[PDB]
Amino acid sequence: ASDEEFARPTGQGAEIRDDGETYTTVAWNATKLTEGSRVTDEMRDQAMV
Amino acid sequence: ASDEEFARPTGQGAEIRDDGETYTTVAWNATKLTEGSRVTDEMRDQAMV
Ligand SMILES: [Mg+2]
Ligand SMILES: [Mg+2]
Ligand SMILES: [Mg+2]
Repeated sequence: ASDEEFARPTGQGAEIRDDGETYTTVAWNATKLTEGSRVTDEMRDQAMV
Repeated sequence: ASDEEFARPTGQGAEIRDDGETYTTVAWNATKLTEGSRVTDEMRDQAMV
């Protein structure tokens, strides 16, 4: 969203004027982070941990 | 079928190699064994047996 502004000093019976929210955007591009580990079956079985 | 073999001493994490059951045949080829005998009608009549 656009930064906040201030409402306007207005006469009685006078038109309420427009200062609408103007918009922009920021892009995301999510990078894949990966880590693996390999263990032998013998190691997986024998570990105390 | 092929003969039994001995399983292979292997490292950990190493590929288990293929030595699958292997097959052959022995082909039979049945050979016609034949035997003939001929006798005349006079021989057949005159013989005691
Ligand atoms: Mg007007
Ligand atoms: Mg403005
Ligand atoms: Mg073999």
